Amino acid sequence: RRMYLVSWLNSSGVLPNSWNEGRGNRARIFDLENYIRSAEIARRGRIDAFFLADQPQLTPNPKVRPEYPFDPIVLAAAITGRVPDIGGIVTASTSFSLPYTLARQIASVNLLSGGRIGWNAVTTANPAVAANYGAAIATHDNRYERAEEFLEVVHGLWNSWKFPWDEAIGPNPNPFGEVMPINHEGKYFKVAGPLNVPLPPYGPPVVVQAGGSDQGKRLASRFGEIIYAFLGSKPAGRRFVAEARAAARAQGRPEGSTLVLPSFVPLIGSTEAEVKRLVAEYEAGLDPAEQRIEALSKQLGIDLERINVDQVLQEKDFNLPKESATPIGILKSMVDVALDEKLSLRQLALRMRLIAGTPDQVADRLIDWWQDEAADGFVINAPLLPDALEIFVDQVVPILQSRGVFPRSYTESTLRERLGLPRNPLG
Amino acid sequence: RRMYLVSWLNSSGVLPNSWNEGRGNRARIFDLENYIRSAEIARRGRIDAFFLADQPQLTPNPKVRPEYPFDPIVLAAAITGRVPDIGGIVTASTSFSLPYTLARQIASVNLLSGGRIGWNAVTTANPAVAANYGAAIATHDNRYERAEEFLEVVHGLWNSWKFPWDEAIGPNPNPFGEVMPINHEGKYFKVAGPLNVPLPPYGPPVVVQAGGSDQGKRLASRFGEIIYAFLGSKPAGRRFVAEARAAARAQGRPEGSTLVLPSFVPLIGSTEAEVKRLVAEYEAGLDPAQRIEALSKQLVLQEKDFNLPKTPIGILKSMVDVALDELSLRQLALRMRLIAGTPDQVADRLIDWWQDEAADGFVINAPLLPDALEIFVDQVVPILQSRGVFPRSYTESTLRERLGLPRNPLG
Repeated sequence: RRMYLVSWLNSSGVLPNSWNEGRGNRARIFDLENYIRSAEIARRGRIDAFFLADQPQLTPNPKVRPEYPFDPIVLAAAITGRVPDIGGIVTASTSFSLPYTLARQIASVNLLSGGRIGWNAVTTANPAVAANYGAAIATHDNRYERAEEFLEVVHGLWNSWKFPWDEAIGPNPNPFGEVMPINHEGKYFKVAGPLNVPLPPYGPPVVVQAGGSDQGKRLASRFGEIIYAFLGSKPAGRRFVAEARAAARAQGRPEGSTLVLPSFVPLIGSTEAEVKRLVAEYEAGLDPAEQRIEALSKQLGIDLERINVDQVLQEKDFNLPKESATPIGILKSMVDVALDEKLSLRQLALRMRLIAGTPDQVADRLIDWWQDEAADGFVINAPLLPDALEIFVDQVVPILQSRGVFPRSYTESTLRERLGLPRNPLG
Repeated sequence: RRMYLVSWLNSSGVLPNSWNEGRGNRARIFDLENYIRSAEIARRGRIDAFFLADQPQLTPNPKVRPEYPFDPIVLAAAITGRVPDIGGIVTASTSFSLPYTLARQIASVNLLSGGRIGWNAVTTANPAVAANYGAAIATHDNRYERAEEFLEVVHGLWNSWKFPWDEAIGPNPNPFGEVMPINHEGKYFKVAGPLNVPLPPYGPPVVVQAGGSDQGKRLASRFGEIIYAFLGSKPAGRRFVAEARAAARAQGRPEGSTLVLPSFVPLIGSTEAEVKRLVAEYEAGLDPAQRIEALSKQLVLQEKDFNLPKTPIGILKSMVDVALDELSLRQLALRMRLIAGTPDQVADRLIDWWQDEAADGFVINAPLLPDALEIFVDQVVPILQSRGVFPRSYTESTLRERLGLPRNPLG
């Protein structure tokens, strides 16, 4: 067993002003070489795959870099056309996609890249997205019922053309191999098939899922092979992994069917000086930390007249509001984090946003989670691309490799095999 | 004025058994490198763009290699990520696409490649395609009604985000530039926009039209910057070109905004004798099956065999006229596609049609890829260049500027 790592690759970085950082050319998020540079950095680190989030809408907030400057399937095709080895995971919606088109486009990019592309299958709740397709958002339950049928159609399409890879030269009375339509007709979709992209011999594209709701957890137990998770408390991390594995097995899926990867933003400086400086820069890009810290203490009911912002918080210090404009589950997660990690309020305010530390501190935290099975690996969401991913790959990865928990080489050429997943995840 | 050239790049070649020819590995059509090699051959010859045909269906006819092994947008993105300079034209259907997604994918692959990607906007008549989308084929009329609304949506979307390419570094209170929804509502589509891909400083993706019907020519007069046409005879071609330029002018488009590219299949031999050898070989080639069985459906031969269905009847009867004034079905299909000769013969025919303005350029449809395109690039292109009608270098880096089209094609 070893740790898996995936690197967000969108746009200029996760921080909203990131496109004015580094060399400060906002137009680099529209340049393929901007993404080649980042993917080649991840490749040098042996990162298992890059990841592209996506929503088909523009949010032209002058203070926030656009997160989705390109269609992710197109971007992942151009990247992997150029950069070998590294996998890629692309987001596309089950709400506003045609299943035959999506099946065919993910299957094409997977096959064309040598088996390196997975699909983060999401549902759409953003009404700006739905308006670009002439629709409104469906309820939570219909979203997921549609997604479930969409995933059945897509898996059916992937399996509908089994081309004879071992009999592709010379006489063959059946050179197309096994071709079988799906003749699907359900509540949401009618699709005959077959797909015109053949199943590879190493299996279908890897399917990724992200969503903590019970309906999301159900979709994941049926179709998700990688699940992205919130980096909340380590105990809630272990709980979430155990419940993911149990839900998958309960559906009859093979053991080793599911990896859980908590996602987080590293703020890595080579020393405390640099860490303290970087944290000051990040906070100077936010409303005053005196403002932010008082905001947090109210949300958690911490009385800052009796409690210093630097003292280790205790259970008795919290008075969570019964109802609030902030979901109770978030508040309770913050309490679990503060108690599990023995934090002050000032520390908690930062820890909920990002993981600041030296390379050794980050590696120690990653290894701590990974070995206690609060994670099978992690999604690294660099605050600035490529610069902060370069720091992670140059200074954290080699620690992980010395520690014996992360590979120095690409020893599998397909994503499904690199991840140790079943060749036939549904059968 | 100079001649343009586009190379068809699908699968193993235009011929149905082409995946068994060459070195005979049928699985090469599923390998990115198969396409890299043909695109680099085309790039070495300064071909203006490769071209990808497409339909979203699989026909497992054991005699006919699969034409569409990959979604062409994905394939074009992969090729242009690896191969510089050469343009690319990808086919996607207005009948079974969502306009916002298609607008975004074409704009994305175009901008990612440095402006090298155009879109062949087509309709779908194949009932197997419609069945993969849970639908029945629409009437010809409705197909082009939907197409024309689709094209207006896509063009509005491409224009809906004008990022300030000149002010992307340093203080700017308006870093996104001009953003506007299209708020479109028509018969087929309701789309708000804006698109989340910005319009490039060099203009939107090139749009290609192929519809020969009367509704096809209307659509091309508004949106066709390239027209793929079947041109039977040189005078018919001259008339088609002159009519297409006039119809574009009438829609208020700039002068020099229209390119008409007929396609042909090259057959190149060193001697008249080898040309006969090769014409006989190709003659046994596409017999007897989606291209061949479709004209026998839309249609030695005699005046009694035909039953022209109640594509314009003019083209149909023009073909009946050619078969009667010479031809079998296996001889007529040959006649309709082939330009067979020595390198100098082939170059001369191409130059003849182009200097008389029967054509602005041509689509090269190689029987076997990459082999036959490699022959064309190695032996015909150099003749075209020394005659002075085809460039020796890539002097523009975007397809729009390479084709000499206007920066804002609508007006």
